[PDB]
Amino acid sequence: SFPYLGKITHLKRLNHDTREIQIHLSRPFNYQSGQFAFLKIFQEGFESAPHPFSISGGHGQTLYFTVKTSGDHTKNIYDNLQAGSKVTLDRAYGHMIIEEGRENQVWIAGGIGITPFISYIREHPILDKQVHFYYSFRGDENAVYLDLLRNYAQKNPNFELHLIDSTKDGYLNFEQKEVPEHATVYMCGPISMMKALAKQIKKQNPKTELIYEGWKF
Ligand SMILES: Cc1cc2nc3c(=O)[nH]c(=O)nc-3n(C[C@H](O)[C@H](O)[C@H](O)COP(=O)(O)OP(=O)(O)OC[C@H]3O[C@@H](n4cnc5c(N)ncnc54)[C@H](O)[C@@H]3O)c2cc1C
Ligand SMILES: [Br-]
Ligand SMILES: [Br-]
Ligand SMILES: [Br-]
Ligand SMILES: [Br-]
Ligand SMILES: [Br-]
Ligand SMILES: [Br-]
Ligand SMILES: [Br-]
Ligand SMILES: [Br-]
Repeated sequence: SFPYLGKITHLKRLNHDTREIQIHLSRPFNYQSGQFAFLKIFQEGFESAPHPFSISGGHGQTLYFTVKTSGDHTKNIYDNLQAGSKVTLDRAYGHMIIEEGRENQVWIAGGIGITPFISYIREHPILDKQVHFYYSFRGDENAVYLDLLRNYAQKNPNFELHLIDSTKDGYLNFEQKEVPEHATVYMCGPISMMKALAKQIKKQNPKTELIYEGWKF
């Protein structure tokens, strides 16, 4: 096969350091919520090296990515990326597949780790599972998609949101927190957070299925 050629149709700054990219693809793309792709940007003043970003929405020929400023290239995306610029993508990657889990699920996002969960929400307007969603962010200035999450909970009573400001309450802690074996736990966020929560959940709940995707923030 060959790369997907895409054109950026929209850009939205969600907060002080996070920007959503909407792309239109040359042909239909296939992925499952929880997966990521390597994006190459073709714009003057940008490096064309590929960077992995979780897919945050879309179906058919539309794809969304949500990028948080974490260094030179992602700061350049926040300040200077333009609509109309073209990108290339290879295929979807990743083994975290949210749809494959049990009908009861616990989702845990740390900061920009919310992005695969946003794709699931966007692709399932009527939620088919019972979900407890723990979204932890460093202060109110670093939260994204709060209105979207509120709208989803209003439309789907089976979606239970738990917003955590880690600057007020400290990092999310699941020590001795019981998670039943009929639920699947999905997590995405900083690798430091994923490894601490995974040790806590595995020890208290050895029988509970736990799947996560982490990256060095
Ligand atoms: C599976 C996966 C999914 C991700 N999803 C998202 C997402 O939805 N939103 C988001 O904002 N960020 C996401 N990231 C992180 C993102 O790829 C990095 O923040 C970004 O590439 C850093 O580029 P930079 O030039 O700004 O920073 P740099 O100056 O390159 O910062 C260095 C750090 O950035 C990361 N990084 C740099 N280059 C790469 C690379 N080629 N491959 C992997 N990591 C790299 C590493 O953590 C590294 O320690 C994801 C990363 C992975 C691995
Ligand atoms: Br899916
Ligand atoms: Br779409
Ligand atoms: Br290419
Ligand atoms: Br893969
Ligand atoms: Br955050
Ligand atoms: Br929103
Ligand atoms: Br946290
Ligand atoms: Br980290």
